[PDB]
Amino acid sequence: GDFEEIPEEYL
Amino acid sequence: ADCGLRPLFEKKSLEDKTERELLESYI
Amino acid sequence: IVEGSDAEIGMSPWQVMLFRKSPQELLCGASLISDRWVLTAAHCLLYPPWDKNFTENDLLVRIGKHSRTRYERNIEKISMLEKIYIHPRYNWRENLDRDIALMKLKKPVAFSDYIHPVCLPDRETAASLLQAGYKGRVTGWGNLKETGQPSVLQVVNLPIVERPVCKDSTRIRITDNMFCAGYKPDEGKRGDACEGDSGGPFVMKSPFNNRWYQMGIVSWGEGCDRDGKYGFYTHVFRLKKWIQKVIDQF
Ligand SMILES: CC[C@@H]1CO[C@@](C)(CCO)CN1C(=O)c1cc(OC)c2oc(N[C@H](C)c3cccc(Cl)c3)nc2c1
Ligand SMILES: *[C@@H]1O[C@H](CO)[C@@H](O)[C@H](O)[C@H]1NC(C)=O
Repeated sequence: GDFEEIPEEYL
Repeated sequence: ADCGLRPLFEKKSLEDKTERELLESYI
Repeated sequence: IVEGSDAEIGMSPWQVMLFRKSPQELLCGASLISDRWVLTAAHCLLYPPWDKNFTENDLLVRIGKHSRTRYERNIEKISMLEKIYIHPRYNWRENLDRDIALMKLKKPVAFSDYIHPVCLPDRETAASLLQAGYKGRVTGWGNLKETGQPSVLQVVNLPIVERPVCKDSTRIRITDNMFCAGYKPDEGKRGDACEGDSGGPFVMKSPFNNRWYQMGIVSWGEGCDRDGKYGFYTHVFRLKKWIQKVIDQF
């Protein structure tokens, strides 16, 4: 992932 | 009522670096 | 954006990123029009020729962002979609006429220095500002050239182009629901949107009331930044009846 991980709550 | 007046620009009477290019095009 | 420059912090606080959950990628741009409503291009969500058919749960909206890839903790806000509304006469088959969609967020977003809605024009604003030669501004995290990706939000200012000139640049049928923008070959400046910028805003600053208005949605171009071609934008004012209807109903 080029993208940084998002907090789990948003997924 | 407050749409798009930018907190870091219009709200503080600061201009971004190129908004004057837009203004100068409006005759 | 091609031949643009890095956005200043807080310069475009209505810019939204549509972010695909799986796999984690940039889907498109969009814009914040209130605390619960986000505007984008229909083809960002639905486009059968590329097998694009996104449901609510496939996507997140990321607002207040600057960096393309970093999780901007306690700056950006990430929101879930309640419902997607595509214009019922969106014409993907021919010309991307009515390339517009709305998204209602599950919860209202908190405004901040970095997060603030753009205005939608009324008839008089459109009449005043949507004139050949008048420049607007196009923002996004799309590619830096046709064939790479920016670290931070990119800006470019671009002049609206005369209707006959738009028409004569393309084989596609251009409708009254579209305008085009970009420099001509002789001009000595250039710039365009490019892959990943679709659905983002074309904005103008009213000299009458000093507010920013979203006059266009980034829709399409034949490549990016090619000499003799222009960008085609959805004309927001012309589809405002529809916008108002969706928001009034829902
Ligand atoms: C060149 C003609 C063909 C057949 O006709 C049409 C109208 C699509 C028909 O569905 C457009 N088209 C395409 O190849 C095409 C399609 C798109 O979405 C389906 C596109 O989305 C974008 N977005 C990029 C960011 C962009 C680049 C430069 C300026 C602008 Cl304003 C936007 N470019 C596209 C080009
Ligand atoms: C897109 O998906 C929805 C349900 O997910 C479906 O009802 C609709 O007909 C689909 N359109 C396509 C695949 O073109």
